Amino acid sequence: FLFFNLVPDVNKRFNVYDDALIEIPDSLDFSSERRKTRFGRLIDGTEYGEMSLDNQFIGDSQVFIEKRSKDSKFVFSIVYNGFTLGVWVDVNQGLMYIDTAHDPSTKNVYTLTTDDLNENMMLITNYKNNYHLRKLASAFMNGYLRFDNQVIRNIAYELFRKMR
DNA sequence: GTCAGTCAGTCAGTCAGTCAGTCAGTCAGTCAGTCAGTCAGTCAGTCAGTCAGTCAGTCA
Repeated sequence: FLFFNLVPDVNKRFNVYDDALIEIPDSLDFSSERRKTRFGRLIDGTEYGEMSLDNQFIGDSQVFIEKRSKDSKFVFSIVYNGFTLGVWVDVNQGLMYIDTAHDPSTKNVYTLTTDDLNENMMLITNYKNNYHLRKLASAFMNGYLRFDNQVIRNIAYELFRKMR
C-alpha cells in the first residue's frame, strides 16, 4: 500500500481505482463469526477481547498515534527512502509537525541513507543531525512532536531507528 | 653679651628588592558516550541414502 501510494479506508467497503481494489469485509458476518467464537468457547470470547483478533477482523490503521497539521512554517528538510519530508515548526508551544511540505529551495537538506545524494544537499554522519535538529530530537523525546500522516509517522519511526 | 654659621644627627624620600594571589596553559586522567567485528537464524545450495518406476535373462 505504501508503494502504490494509495490511501485506504476503514468504512468504504471497496476502495477501488481503475486497476486495483482494497476490501474490508462485511459487518454482519463479523458479528456472526464472533458470536460463533464466543458460543463455541469463552476464551475464544477473550480472544474477541484480545485486540489481535480485532486487528485480524477490523484492522490496525495505527491512527492512534497523534496526528495534526498547522500553517506554521518549517526549518529543516529531509529525504529518506526516496520520499521527501518536511519538518514544520509551530510559532507557539513548540508542537513539531512532520508534514510533507517540500518547497523547492536551495535551503539545506539532509539525509542519512547513502543512496540519497544531490548536487544541492548535504549528507549527515556521526550524530551531527542531533546537533542540527536539536529541537526535533527533544520534541520527539517529548510529547511535542505530531505526525501528519500514517506513512509519514511510520517513516519517521524507521528513520529514528536508523539514526542511532 | 650680638652677626649667623657651616660640618654632624635628623626625617622627608625614596628604589630598587619582595610575597604570594590569581588566573592559566595544561595535564594526562578518565570515564563515559560513540562505534565496529561477533555470532545466531535463516536463505540459498553442496553430500549419499531412500522411494519406487522401469527396459529387460532366464523361462511358459
